[PDB]
Amino acid sequence: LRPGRLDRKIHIDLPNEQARLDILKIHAGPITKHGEIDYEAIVKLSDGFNGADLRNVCTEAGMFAIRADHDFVVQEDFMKAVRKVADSKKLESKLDYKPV
Amino acid sequence: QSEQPLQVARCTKIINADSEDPKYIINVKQFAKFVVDLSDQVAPTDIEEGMRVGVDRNKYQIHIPLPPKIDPTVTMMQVEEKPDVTY
Amino acid sequence: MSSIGTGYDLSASTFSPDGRVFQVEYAMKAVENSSTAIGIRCKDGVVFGVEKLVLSKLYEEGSNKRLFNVDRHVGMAVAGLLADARSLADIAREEASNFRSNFGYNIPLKHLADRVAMYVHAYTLYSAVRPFGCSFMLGSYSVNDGAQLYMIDPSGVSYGYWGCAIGKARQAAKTEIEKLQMKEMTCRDVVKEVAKIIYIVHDEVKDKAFELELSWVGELTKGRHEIVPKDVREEAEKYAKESLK
Amino acid sequence: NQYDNDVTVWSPQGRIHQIEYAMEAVKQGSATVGLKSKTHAVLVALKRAQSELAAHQKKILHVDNHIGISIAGLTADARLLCNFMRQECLDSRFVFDRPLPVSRLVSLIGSKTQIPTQRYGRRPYGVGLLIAGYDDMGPHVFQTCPSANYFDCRAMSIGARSQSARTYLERHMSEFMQCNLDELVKHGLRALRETLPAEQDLTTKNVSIGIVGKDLEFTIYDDDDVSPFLDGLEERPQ
Amino acid sequence: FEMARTKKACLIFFDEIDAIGGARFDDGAGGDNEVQRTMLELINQLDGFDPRGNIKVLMATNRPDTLDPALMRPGRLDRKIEFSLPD
Amino acid sequence: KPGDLVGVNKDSYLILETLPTEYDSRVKAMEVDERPTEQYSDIGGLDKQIQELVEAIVLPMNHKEKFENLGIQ
Repeated sequence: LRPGRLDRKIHIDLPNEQARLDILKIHAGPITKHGEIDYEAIVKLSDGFNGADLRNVCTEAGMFAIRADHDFVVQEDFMKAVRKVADSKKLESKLDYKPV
Repeated sequence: QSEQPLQVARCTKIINADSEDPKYIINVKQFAKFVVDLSDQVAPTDIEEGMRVGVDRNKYQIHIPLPPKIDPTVTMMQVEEKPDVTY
Repeated sequence: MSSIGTGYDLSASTFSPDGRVFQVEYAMKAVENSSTAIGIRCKDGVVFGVEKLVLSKLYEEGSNKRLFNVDRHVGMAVAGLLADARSLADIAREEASNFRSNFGYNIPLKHLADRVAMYVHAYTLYSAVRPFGCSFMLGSYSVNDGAQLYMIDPSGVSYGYWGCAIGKARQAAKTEIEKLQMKEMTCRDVVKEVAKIIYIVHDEVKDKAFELELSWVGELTKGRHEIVPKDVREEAEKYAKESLK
Repeated sequence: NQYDNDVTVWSPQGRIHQIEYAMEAVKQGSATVGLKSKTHAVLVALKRAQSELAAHQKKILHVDNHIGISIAGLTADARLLCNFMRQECLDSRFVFDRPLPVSRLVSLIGSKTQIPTQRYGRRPYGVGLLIAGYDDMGPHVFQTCPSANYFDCRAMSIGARSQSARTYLERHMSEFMQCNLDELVKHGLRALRETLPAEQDLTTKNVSIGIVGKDLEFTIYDDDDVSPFLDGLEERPQ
Repeated sequence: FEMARTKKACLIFFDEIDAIGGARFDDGAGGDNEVQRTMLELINQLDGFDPRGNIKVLMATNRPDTLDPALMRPGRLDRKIEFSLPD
Repeated sequence: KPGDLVGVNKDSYLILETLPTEYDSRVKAMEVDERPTEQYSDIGGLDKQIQELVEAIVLPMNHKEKFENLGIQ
């Protein structure tokens, strides 16, 4: 643990508001949808999100389209998704605490 | 023929590769795998994948499978079978 | 963890190396079990829409009700365990009653909410008692302080919301609020909206069956927390049913 | 388990098993049925005793000149709660001097019962109460749990094998509302008998009734006028 | 459990599990891991994607306080009977 | 290519043929040949839960072309 085998300690830490904004556009890119401007809603709502959670909301939203009977994602479905995953993760047990 | 010496082994997987259509990969309890045949020379009766099977050391082929799930010999010995306790 | 005889769920004075308090968290999962109670702030009042759980076949109105009057002009909708909610009703009503007596003006929601939250929070700190197993909303209209909506959870937080949901469906139900412009909007139109959200969210496994109860506290009631008329309930019920189809 | 070591011990679901387990104690108790009309509140109760060569001590308790209770569960605890209620009812009669509201009284039991369930190193009270009371807004028959929640019912049965009795309560649910005093008591008896096996049909000796209403104050009939309600026999309606 | 199912009529009398049956936890020195291991194995084959075979089960515990919520629910514990101090 | 299994004769040494993959016995025993279905009916109620489960697993396996169109993983 002591340097000289781990001199560089780089921590790939939890992606920002700004970071989530650009990554969601890319994620938005294969998604067949009515439209999405909802990026701003998604980031504000997101709390403790990491990369895996970000990909998840995009999948969770598309899943709600299937219930709707549409292959196009509603704006309502992205908003529904962020809140839901956010709620489940925190309530059950929160992330691992370790040096940052 | 080819049962005794019968070395305990077990069937890891059923393949059809290399030589005859029935072919099995058995791994012996010395930790080497062998590709073996199957005998009708005497009837196999208890064969199942993952169960112990018996193969020969002279020519490795399954003469007879070992009885069902005798993997622990340890559990089986201690058990009493239905003794009579008076009321 | 959950099966243990010392600390964790026995205590709440305990901390994990993460910082968590598990008991306070178990209290949160308890509010989740029963159906949703929503309360929407208007610039003119609060409208509630509550699922009133039908637990038998020999019901009468007001049976297992979740609508309470904290003060004359404050209503309180609870979600989660009703056992804990009854004790919480007595404590909130008592802090309000004495307030009216002394100050002589309509209790500011910001003050009342701070006092009940402190009380919930005193129990979450303690390992000596468990904390309440419900989450509640207080909603009110006054012209001495304006229309206010507050929400208090099992942790002991008070923050104002302009539209809130507590209970099982709340992550879904809350989304429907972002759709609606409700900050500026008559309490007459908002009743129609709380009723339609509830009918769609309900399913036969959050709870068996419910009786719709909506409540007023706004320009229509003239700043009184009262239950909605038979007429109001039915048209709002109708609109819920027509939107459901 | 260890979701019920103390009544502060939560389950991951978010439920205290001891409070639930306290309800199972109510099932050990004797069958009691609570019914109301528009003028009376009627309580029909099962009395049991160890000597049946002696008169059975009542299972209907005095709370007010128009409030009576029937207990199902723990006998000491039901009496223990009863005294808090009795003190308040009699006090309400001094101060307020109305005929006290069933909804008002019942919530105050909800604050006291919550104390041990909130408190560590204690047991809930595992007694379920059916209260008949008549105020000037007419009768009310309320059920109070081992928790603290109340139901205002038109009819309820808590006690041993109470499901059998509810099957009757579900069937004549409409009827209760119209009744006079006599009709309420005959239905409660027909309900009461069901809890128990097919081949057991009640006697007046082990039946106590607490009758409350508009035309009357508080009268408990232990065998006094019990015989006419019992008449017109109906034996275990499925 | 597998050996039991194959033979004709088995009763497995799991004898006296007090702390050899205890509820899932970990201490980071060894943990309850070894204890729960047996416990969990019995759960996986019983309910499984295959149900209990031709196996009857009898449990002896002095502590139900220790046991896992999985064991205490029916499908291997249909009826609870207390054989305790007599009358 | 290195890592692939091949036979060799232990008495005198030739590569008889090349042998395909091999999965140990310990995992093999646990497996199943698929057992009868109880379906949604036998587990009566639990409606909300069934709706979430069906949406996640079952519809992407069958109608997997539509799921690619949604864009989702």
